[PDB]
Amino acid sequence: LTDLPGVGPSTAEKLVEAGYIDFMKIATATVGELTDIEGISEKAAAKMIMGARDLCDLGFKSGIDLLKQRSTVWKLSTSSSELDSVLGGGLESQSVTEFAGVFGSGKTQIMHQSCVNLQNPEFLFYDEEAVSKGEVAQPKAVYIDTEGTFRPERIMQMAEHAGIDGQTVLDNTFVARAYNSDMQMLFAEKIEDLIQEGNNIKLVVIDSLTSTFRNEYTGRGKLAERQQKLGRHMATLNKLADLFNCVVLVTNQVSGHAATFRFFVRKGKGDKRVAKLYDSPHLPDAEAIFRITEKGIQD
Ligand SMILES: Nc1ncnc2c1ncn2[C@@H]1O[C@H](COP(=O)(O)OP(=O)(O)NP(=O)(O)O)[C@@H](O)[C@H]1O
Ligand SMILES: [K+]
Ligand SMILES: [K+]
Ligand SMILES: [K+]
Ligand SMILES: [Mg+2]
Ligand SMILES: [Mg+2]
Repeated sequence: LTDLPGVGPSTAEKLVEAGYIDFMKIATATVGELTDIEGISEKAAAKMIMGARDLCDLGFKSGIDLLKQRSTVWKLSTSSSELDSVLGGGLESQSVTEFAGVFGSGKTQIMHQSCVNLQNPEFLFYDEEAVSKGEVAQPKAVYIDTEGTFRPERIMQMAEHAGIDGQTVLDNTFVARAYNSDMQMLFAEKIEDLIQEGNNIKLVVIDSLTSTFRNEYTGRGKLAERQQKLGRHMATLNKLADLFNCVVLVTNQVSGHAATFRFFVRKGKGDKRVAKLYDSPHLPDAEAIFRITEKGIQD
């Protein structure tokens, strides 16, 4: 941090204690966040912010450079061929992908399957020129379970049928049981801590994304607070995905809020499942057929 203009050793101490360790967090911070540090004037606060942006080259970019920012995005396979296709490759890092679906459509399964697939290096697709091996080395997942449906047995089973060691998935997946929107939100904000603690968090799951909010703001009279709170939560999730280049997945029970990718899943005949991609920034709407068996998502 002393590389940053207007940052002495004393200021560095305060900054690291206030949670500002890397340059990006400072570069993307507001003078408010920093001034509230105490002992930090807005003069020095704005100076280090300007500095951090430069050290990270956060200015205008054109020509080929526009292609290079987009190449930092890696994708996670869903184990379903048709799904990965409709996804333009697989689940994207630096974005929030939502799987909305009717009761029992498989929302949770997809979340579990994803934590498992994260441990199979062959399932992470990326441009080895823009994303080094080290950046996706020892990947870990964070699972914020709002429903109480996280099943370690299901992780083991999905893993075994894939050849991956189940226990290895469990060792590299953090699970946080949230009982309300406050915990759900706080757990999300605390993911930054797991990273500064050395954990290469590359997958974040929120199952469910909307359960707590609906249950707490039922009275449609204070639906304003709800949208604001959830929106603040989505902002946190997106920033988290961008800065730490990881894939964020969320589920939503449906029979408005932000989400960069939106799927609606429904049950087909028996094993069959139909996921409809109905919103994304660069892809056409489309359907994907697959199934859920003892092996997880397949076909
Ligand atoms: N071990 C398994 N073997 C085969 N199928 C399984 C297994 N475990 C779960 N399933 C399938 O997964 C379905 C339920 O998946 P689930 O992910 O819980 O749907 P959901 O959308 O999350 N339901 P809900 O959260 O209540 O709205 C079951 O009813 C089973 O068909
Ligand atoms: K300095
Ligand atoms: K079923
Ligand atoms: K969108
Ligand atoms: Mg993004
Ligand atoms: Mg579920």
